[PDB]
Amino acid sequence: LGLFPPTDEQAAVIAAPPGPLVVIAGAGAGKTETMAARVVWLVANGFATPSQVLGLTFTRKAAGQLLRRVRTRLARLAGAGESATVSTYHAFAGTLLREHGLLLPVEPDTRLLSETELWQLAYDVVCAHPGHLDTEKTPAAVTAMVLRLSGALAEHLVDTDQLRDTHVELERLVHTLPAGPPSQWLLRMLATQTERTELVPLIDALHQRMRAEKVMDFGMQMAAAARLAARFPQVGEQLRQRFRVVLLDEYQDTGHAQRIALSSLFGGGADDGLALTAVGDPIQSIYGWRGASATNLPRFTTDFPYSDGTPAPTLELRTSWRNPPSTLHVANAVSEEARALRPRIRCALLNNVAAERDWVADHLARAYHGAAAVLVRRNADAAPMAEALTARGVPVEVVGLLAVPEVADLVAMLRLIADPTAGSAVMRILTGPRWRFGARDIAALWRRAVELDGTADIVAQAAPDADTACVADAICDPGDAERYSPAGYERIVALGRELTMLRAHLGHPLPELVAEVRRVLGLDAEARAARPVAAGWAGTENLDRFSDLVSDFAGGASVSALLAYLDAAVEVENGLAPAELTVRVQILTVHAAKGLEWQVVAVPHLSARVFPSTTQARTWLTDASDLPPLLRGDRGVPVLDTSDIYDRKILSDKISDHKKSLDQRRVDEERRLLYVAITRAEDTLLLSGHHWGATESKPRGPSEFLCELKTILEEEIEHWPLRDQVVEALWHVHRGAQLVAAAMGWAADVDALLAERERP
Amino acid sequence: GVVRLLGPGTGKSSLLVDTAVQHILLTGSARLRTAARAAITARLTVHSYAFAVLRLSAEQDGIIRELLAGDGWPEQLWPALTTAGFATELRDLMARCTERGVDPIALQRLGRPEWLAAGRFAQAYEQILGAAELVGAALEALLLDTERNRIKLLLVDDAQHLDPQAARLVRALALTVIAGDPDQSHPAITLTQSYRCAPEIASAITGLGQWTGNPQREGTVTVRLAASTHAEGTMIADALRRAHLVDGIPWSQMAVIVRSVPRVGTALARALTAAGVPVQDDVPVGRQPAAAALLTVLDVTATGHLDADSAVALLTGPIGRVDPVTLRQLRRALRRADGSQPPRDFGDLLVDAIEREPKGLSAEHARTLRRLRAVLTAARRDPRYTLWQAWHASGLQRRWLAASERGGSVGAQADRDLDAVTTLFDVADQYVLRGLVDHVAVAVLSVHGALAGEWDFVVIAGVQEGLWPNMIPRGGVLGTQHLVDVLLVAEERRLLMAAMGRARTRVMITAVDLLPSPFCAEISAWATEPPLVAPRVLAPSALVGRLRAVVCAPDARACAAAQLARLAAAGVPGADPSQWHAMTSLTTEEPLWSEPGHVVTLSPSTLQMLTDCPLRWLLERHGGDDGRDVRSTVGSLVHALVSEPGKTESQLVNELEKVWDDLPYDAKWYSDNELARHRAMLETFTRWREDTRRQLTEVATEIPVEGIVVEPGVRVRGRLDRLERDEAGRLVVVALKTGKSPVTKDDAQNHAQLAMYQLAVAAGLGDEPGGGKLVYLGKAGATEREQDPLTPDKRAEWLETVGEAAAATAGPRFVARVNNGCANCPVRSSCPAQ
DNA sequence: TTTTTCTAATGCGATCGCATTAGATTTTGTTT
Ligand SMILES: Nc1ncnc2c1ncn2[C@@H]1O[C@H](COP(=O)(O)OP(=O)(O)NP(=O)(O)O)[C@@H](O)[C@H]1O
Ligand code: SF4
Repeated sequence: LGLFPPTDEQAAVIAAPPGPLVVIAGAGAGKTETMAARVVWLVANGFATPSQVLGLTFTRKAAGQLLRRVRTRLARLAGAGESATVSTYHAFAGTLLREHGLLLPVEPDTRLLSETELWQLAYDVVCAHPGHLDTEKTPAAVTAMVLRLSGALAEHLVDTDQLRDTHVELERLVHTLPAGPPSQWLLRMLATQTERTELVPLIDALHQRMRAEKVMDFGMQMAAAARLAARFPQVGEQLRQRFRVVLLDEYQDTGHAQRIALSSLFGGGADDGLALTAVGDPIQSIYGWRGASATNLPRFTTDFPYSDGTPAPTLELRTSWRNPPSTLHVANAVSEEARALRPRIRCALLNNVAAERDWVADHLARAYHGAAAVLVRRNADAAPMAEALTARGVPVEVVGLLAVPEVADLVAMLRLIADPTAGSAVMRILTGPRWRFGARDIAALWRRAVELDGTADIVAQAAPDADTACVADAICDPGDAERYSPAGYERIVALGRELTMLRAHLGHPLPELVAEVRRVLGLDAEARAARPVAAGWAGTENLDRFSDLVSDFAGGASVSALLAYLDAAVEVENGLAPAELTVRVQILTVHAAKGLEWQVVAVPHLSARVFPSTTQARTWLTDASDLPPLLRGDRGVPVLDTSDIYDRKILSDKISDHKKSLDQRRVDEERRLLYVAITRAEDTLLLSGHHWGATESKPRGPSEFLCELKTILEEEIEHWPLRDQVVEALWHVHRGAQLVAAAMGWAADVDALLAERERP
Repeated sequence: GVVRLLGPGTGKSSLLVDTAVQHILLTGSARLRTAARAAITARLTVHSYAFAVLRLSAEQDGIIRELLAGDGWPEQLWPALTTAGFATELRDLMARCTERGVDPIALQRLGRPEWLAAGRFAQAYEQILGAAELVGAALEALLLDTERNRIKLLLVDDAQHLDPQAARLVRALALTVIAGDPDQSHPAITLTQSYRCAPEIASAITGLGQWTGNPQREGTVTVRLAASTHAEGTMIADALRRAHLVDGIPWSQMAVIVRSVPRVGTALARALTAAGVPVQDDVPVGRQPAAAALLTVLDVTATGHLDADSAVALLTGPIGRVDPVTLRQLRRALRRADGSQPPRDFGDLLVDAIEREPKGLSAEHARTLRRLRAVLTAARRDPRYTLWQAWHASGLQRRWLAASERGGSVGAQADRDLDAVTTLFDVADQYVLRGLVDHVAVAVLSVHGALAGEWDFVVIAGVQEGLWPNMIPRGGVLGTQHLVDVLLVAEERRLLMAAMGRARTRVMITAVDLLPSPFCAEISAWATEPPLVAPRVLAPSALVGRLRAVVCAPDARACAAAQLARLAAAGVPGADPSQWHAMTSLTTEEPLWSEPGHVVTLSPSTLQMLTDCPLRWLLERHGGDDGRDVRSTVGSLVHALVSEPGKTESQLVNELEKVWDDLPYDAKWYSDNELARHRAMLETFTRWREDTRRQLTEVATEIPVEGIVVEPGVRVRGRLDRLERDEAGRLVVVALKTGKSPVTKDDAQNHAQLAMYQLAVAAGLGDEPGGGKLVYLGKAGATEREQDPLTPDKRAEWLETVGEAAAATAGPRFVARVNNGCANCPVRSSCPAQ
């Protein structure tokens, strides 16, 4: 009745009877086309209304694209014979805590703390802890262990008292045992485990201040929502009386707090008349460090039973639509030994990083200019591989608000006003495109600033009232006009009279000052003149959304705040807002490409110790904030037994072999990043890997991957003292300004804007 | 008798005044009755009526909270009782039964064990009035033979929204016009003449119903979808700006009707003041900065003397206002008179200038101390006899009254000053000195406040699917909404009908595409394209940006340059090419020196820096550096203690513990772990010096170096840490460092600091190259990196490195290399290499 | 004028402790 015929493999997911059901949706098989064709079949054949439907996803982008295929296929269901509710996982628990929030007594007025303002609140419970921490580290380095245990105790539901007795029955197996041959390194293992129990009373003063202020986290939401469903069995009773068909998408990324919340509510053996469908594959489970549950695909079927002991059914649904063959024979051999999907390459190895980027800038510029996306694991790595492809002539879209050169000239110049001791935001102003100072006039302000300026006296400086000979009081008192040039004295006086006016608007309300500095600067007119004509009128998207964050914050001191808040956002958040474009070659990373497709895909740097990222990897016995697997949930993550050791040659052999199982398991999370990169292709595929790196004295070869893919493609282009190149830059408009100077439906606007300007 | 006259605008409250004159009143709002007599005294409520019949909120809120703390609840709610979010769900259960007249016993008949406990709590609250049970008590009090005979005409005028307990205070007095309007929640009179709606607008409303229009109106209905939340907020500020300026309907004839003003209407009024369109417009009184300027003078007077931290807040406030760069001119000119060599604080010096008279040096900074003396003499020589006396003795308030006249920045700033200053005077008279301090345009609005407006032009913003039909459920613990109906999409559709009824000229319905609701598509069939991603504006800082975008590009150029010519002739900052940013010139482009007998002065700690990046040298020196960096001034306190020649091991440790308290650490658990880390960094020195006293011999400690290494001829200036003397007559060089991480041995002999000290030992200021050590206090013993004695060949290989680099500081256009130190540099954001 | 990271390896030598240091210092969403 208006669509395509469904596949014979899709005619079992669509016509499956009500009851719990699993769909192992493979790579590129389109689990959204074959999901809106079950909401329709569970409406047109009875069994529901279109208001008893619930759809849950992780991201909000994959939620808005599920309304647009439920609502479409239901308007064409009403053409031949109430709207469905789709929402994310973390917004389904904010709903569940505004209704039933007072049973387990959490307030309904509870604000949600931001990543930046959460760091602001735990830094002050570490800097105000009366005690003796005795930790080699610093504040602002032990408050990033508080925020990583308390974000991992409220994710496995541990309740902070099981963690106090873990260091025992391992600190006695080192001392009370005898040798068979304390070893000075196994004590260093034991040093980190007596460090958690020294910062347990730190993270418990964090929870007692997040309840005297009634604020929560995003991981604190699913902690309270998980407990409420299990404790009170009346919450799930009034939700199976409202929603009678529930959808769960990308369920392989579901953590452990989102698992016993959705299994007590929706059918842990509750009501067999409910049609419940959870999808996702076990083989694109690429996160593992963020939601981290290695379960939920094996432990679903015994978890959502038929309420009479019989476990659920499981459906294959494996087909590839946006994928050609000869790129499946690789991806079936990558994921071999870890039902293979069936359908409906140019390997290389250079010996220079800077020259292997020329090899991928050949194919990405020869097939473009003859008539695509580059998947790089590290974002920092992505930036260099955009100049080697700009010179070839291909347009580039590589995908920080506080680093945008119109916002960053408004963060500074708001900092010269407040404190005239930040000198690094005076050289941003004096050397910028407005008032270009030369080298001889910068070095003559500093001579003015000095002429204006024992153990008991060295500590007298570095006081909060110390006089330090800053530059910015040689602007407001430049002296005698014979040290500067006649062109450079006329700008210091002008700069001085601009800051004397803007410093009187300083006790004024705070979003009325960020919109006042921005008018005195040339912003919002120089931000649009640097935009091409093909864009339209759009020039000030990411400068307006700065000021929709100053006024949200100030609901403000402008010196104590917004300078502590913006600078804590640079490190902790690395930019408050990215700012979207109108929306070329996309040089996005490998995690941002989950769910997309292109034509030519280049995976450039498959060297050793780069793609696998073996380096900078730590486990629970070499750092504090890493939650040992005795009490970790879903304990995959094999735990050492500790009970079969009576000799020191046994103990340090258990530890040195359990430290390999917890790192073999992180090489297995890499092969799932090949598979979520290889299958994003739809056409030819570009695999490569350099040999000489960039900053070594000894080369790193190919990884275990590129040495395997040469054996896959053969069972294939034969492309099989580093450098001292040092980049350095010395420190139209002239065509256009001829026309405006020589001159002296746009014309009706100018005649309208002058009707207000020439009329008091 | 009793008559009734049951559409929008059709002449109902106008007809009720004609009956109220031709024979010679009840409105329901304290604002609606203001204009209701404006039509009666030009021709010639309920909750204020039942008060006089019963004569002839936070105080209420605390009473439920106290009795919940002391207290037949079903024992599942026992954790929730001590909260303050249970005293609002319980407060609104007793309010939705008072509007419907339910006894506390009458709720106990409804039981469901949860309602029985509220049925017992309610009759316990009677035994211990309000503005809700005022009508419900006058009905229970009811004199009616004297009351009903006193009235000749009854005019209720508004019965579409009127509670049933208020429906029987009128029907008890049931002359008696019962006007109403039965849609937008006895002989009958209907009306059809709209009288306040175009026939294009009236057909849009009654199309949604599945009354005619004014034929003299000219109307249009349109629906415009945007593509982003930013573009949706700009085409509204476009449309309110096209209409006033091109067409010409004035302000206070336009309104932006939103469903709920926190979710949309607060973020939209910010994106609409920026485009020049006025908004008619909350905050506490204690947080008002101009109010607490003079309340501090009360706070000081009630304690007899002014503190340190409470006296700087007067200089940073509106009484005597200093910018942040004249504190730094006061503080240098107050430490020059009281010139102790360890100088005082700034709080302790500020009191000694207000109290007495500083007469060492004062020219313009004495005037800013008189206006703090004269206020703090009027605070010494009813409290409001001194409030105005302190107000008037200052030079304050004669400023803004000569400044609220002009000014667009200070003009609204001066008006919010006195409107917050006067609102603190009236809080003082309502108290009747220690107790007064201890106790202290376009109308954007919601649909329920948009029922008393004329409003030619109407914009209904935010008609999207998330919030105009509220699927936001309202279940709860007590179950109020299940009780309110036993005792919705079609309901919210009336609000979109009752919003478009207020528009006579035009209607604009705006959404985004974040989806369109299923109401906007139901407007399209009665109304008169892709979504917009880049919208046109009419701001004068918006044309001048687009015209400059086409005139500097890879026909229209001749059109645009004529328009920029007439913009620049009258004003419009940004149109003249003397004001562009890419058309400015450098000031000098002249070198730092000339006259080739000039001799530069290096320094051995900034000589590796100057061979590493020369732009880094020019902007760390010559200003530009983040600040104090306390890890420096602890690592220089150690160089002072070690440098003394006559102290033992216990002599040094006691002189560090006495001075350590004046070091600005937060986290006082870290100020103790950094002292014990720096006690052991003095043990590690004397453990090392006595271990190598047999090998070396001290000559002098902390020697100034100043000579001529080469003769442009360079000049070497520095302070050698500790110079030694080897057993073969040589002279090794020790540079004591206090870091943790030592430099590698491959980099320990190319070290540009030690290779200038021993180059300064040769050729005067001895005369043997000697050697070089690098002692790392911190991390057997303290690790040391060594450098060889110099050759007559490696000297010339190093003497050409000093002389070639020292000429790179002369000329303009410095190099900017990308080094290993880019991650730790202050000057990074102005780097051309980044 | 002179100053300021830390881990986990990778080699040493009298297994394992002491030492140097050469490679880096990842990826990143989730309410109103
Ligand atoms: N014959 C008339 N002469 C003058 N004005 C008229 C006439 N008929 C209607 N109007 C206008 O129509 C409006 C009457 O408003 P009214 O009927 O009181 O509003 P409503 O929509 O019924 N709401 P409410 O007043 O609260 O009951 C006024 O603006 C009148 O000026
Ligand atoms: S970023 Fe590079 S060029 Fe800029 S100051 Fe630092 S080292 Fe010099």
